[PDB]
Amino acid sequence: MQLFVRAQELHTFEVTGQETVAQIKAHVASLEGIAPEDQVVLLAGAPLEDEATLGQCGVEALTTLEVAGRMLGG
Repeated sequence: MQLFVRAQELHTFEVTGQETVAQIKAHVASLEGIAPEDQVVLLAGAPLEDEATLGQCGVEALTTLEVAGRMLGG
């Protein structure tokens, strides 16, 4: 299950399907050296919930999710 995640740099990710949005954040956060707390994932613009999986979001492969800075934490 290979899909694209558009950060400041475009990256590609092979995901488990039961991959959470928090895991998507963690993957791209490790690449960019940033915090998964300092970002949110948008399915074609739609704000995906951290604890929800890609299956629960209803997103498949060959899709482009985008990372925006709308978060920090507390």
